[PDB]
Amino acid sequence: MKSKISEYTEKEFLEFVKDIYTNNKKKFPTEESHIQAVLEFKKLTEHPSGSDLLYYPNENREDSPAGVVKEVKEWRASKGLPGFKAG
Amino acid sequence: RDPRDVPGAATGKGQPVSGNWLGAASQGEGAPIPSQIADKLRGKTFKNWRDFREQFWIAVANDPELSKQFNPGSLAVMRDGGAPYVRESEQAGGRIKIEIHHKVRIADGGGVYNMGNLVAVTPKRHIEIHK
Ligand SMILES: [Br-]
Ligand SMILES: [Br-]
Ligand SMILES: [Br-]
Ligand SMILES: [Br-]
Ligand SMILES: [Br-]
Ligand SMILES: [Br-]
Ligand SMILES: [Mg+2]
Repeated sequence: MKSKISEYTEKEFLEFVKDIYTNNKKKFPTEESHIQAVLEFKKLTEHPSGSDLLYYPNENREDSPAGVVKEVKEWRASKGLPGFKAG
Repeated sequence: RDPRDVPGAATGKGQPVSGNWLGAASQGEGAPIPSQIADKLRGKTFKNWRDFREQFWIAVANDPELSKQFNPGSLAVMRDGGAPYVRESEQAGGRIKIEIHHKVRIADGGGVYNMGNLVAVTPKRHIEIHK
């Protein structure tokens, strides 16, 4: 799999987050597979809200996969962390 | 297997709950089973505990009142039979989902699928009791 968020393009990362968020069973057929992807998400973003980005999102932004990505992108940019691979 | 992982029928009564049901899962004794869910399940038979858990979260996710308390991400999990993820503040290591605990141990006489014997708890709160 991709190890670091800088290996994803933004579009690729959005599609992974949409898969987790919508519970796409083709990608996560088992509950155990979904849990792993959530743990992978928390690791990749390095964001201090972890899974709350997905399930308990801040009321100051859109509760959606795009809302999640934007929050992550803007937070990492603001900390000087590496960003998405260019598309 | 565990003592709860047994065939049975749901019985018993839940309790009326508020607009933030799972707010109780992180304190005291846990969140009670909502009366509507105890009702929806009453008389249903389960082959094993995972069967019960699956039907329980599907029922929550279909309930007109309780489903308002969960975001679309969470419902996508619950509609499929999965428990919701807890808040980061309530995760306790590898345990990141709401758990259903028996108030009275089955070895001490407790009912396996008696709704008056069940609570929903977060991992952090469960460990506060049992570590
Ligand atoms: Br892109
Ligand atoms: Br979206
Ligand atoms: Br970026
Ligand atoms: Br919680
Ligand atoms: Br459970
Ligand atoms: Br029993
Ligand atoms: Mg317990």
